[PDB]
Amino acid sequence: GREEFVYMAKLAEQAERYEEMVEFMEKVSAAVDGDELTVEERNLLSVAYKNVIGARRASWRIISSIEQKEESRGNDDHVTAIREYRSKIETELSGICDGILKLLDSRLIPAAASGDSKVFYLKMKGDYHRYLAEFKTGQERKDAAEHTLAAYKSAQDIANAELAPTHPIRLGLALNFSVFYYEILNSPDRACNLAKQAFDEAIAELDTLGEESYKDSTLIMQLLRDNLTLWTSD
Amino acid sequence: GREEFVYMAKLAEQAERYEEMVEFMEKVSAAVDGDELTVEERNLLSVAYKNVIGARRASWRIISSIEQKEESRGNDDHVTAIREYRSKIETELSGICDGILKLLDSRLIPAAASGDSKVFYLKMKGDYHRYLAEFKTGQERKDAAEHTLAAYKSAQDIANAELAPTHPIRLGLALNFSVFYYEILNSPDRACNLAKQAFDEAIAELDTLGEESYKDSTLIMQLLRDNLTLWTSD
Amino acid sequence: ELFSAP
Amino acid sequence: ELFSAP
Repeated sequence: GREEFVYMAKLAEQAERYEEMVEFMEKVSAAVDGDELTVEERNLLSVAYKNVIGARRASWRIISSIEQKEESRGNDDHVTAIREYRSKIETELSGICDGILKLLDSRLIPAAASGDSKVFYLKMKGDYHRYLAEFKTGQERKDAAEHTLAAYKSAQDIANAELAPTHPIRLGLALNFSVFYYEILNSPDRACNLAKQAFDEAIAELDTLGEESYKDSTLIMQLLRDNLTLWTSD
Repeated sequence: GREEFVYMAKLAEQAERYEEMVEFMEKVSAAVDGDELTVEERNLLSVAYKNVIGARRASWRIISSIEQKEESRGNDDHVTAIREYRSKIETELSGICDGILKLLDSRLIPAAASGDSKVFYLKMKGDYHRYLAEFKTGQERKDAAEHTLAAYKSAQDIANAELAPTHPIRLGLALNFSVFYYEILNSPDRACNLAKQAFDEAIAELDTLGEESYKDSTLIMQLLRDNLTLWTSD
Repeated sequence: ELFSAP
Repeated sequence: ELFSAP
């Protein structure tokens, strides 16, 4: 049942056993055929996959640094061992992304009925194609980068048309889209322009706020500034 | 074989993939027939197991708290679901403890040739029998408590006779032994006296330590004090 | 040390 | 808030 698996997902979260949280939410999604996940369920699913992928991304990064350092020292035996270990982490990364992408393409995106949900899931699709682009090479990298740009640019079209410039989902899309430009496409100018644009469009309607609603918007907008601060001084 | 699996253990540590660090250190211990693990190898093996068991212990604590709150004031079906989940974490805890205890009984303790290494591995045996006592019930708890005290008391005898009162291993044994009294046996008086005794005997000859050994001993001693401060106020 | 969305 | 050995 949907209720039971949501509860198990909350138990896994508390226990920080995120691989099992993914499974419980994977079963929540299966129990919700055609209908949309609740905001709560939608957020639990993303918290479940973010941590799971977050750990492997962390591992992959630290392992890559070690590989390069060992390459600089000439330890071929160490480099060989590191590459096989990195390849194992990359296999997990591929499987984690494939799991959420399979769910996004076949169930979540097709069922999204509001502009809110449409910009959330497409954004998530771009996020996890972006994670693939972080480590893939060759044709698989370009295929992942293009799927990211397609999903982000699509999500952008709906966001500009149906979401306020201060909406957290829209701001999050602009932040991640700008990161995509800087890191994956190595286009710093396009990254800065998008981050500033999304920020300027927000501050224009920011003062038309409540008191406890722009807590989430101010958080994303500060990240946009921080990235701009780093990108502007090289 | 030995040196390759040590390196792999170090990579797994950097990657914070500790279950794999346990496997690599298991292969190191198998490749070292009769001989003792190096201080480096010996310390990598406990970091590995410490983190693997540390995660499940954290998970078990939080799940237990939720089970009690649901049992006192909530749904029974929630309790049923929590119990099954806690039971799954206890199965992992048992398996992890079983892996290191087997390695300790069959290789490490038999092969320990110095009082230094004997206190270390006996202390570790008590640690992982204590971790069993943290969640086991009935006969399995009684068996765990008996094995902990036996291992700690044995280790204490060698430590007092062959290790300086400032030696980190001896201080660590006292700390864990004192915790065992307070938490497992509910003997606060014996816990406080053993902690104070190990702390006093250390401060007596702390002048003999250098600058890299003064940091190791003072770290454990601060933990003894912190526990005493909490225990003395109850 | 860049930041993506939470 | 009770600690064991590292």
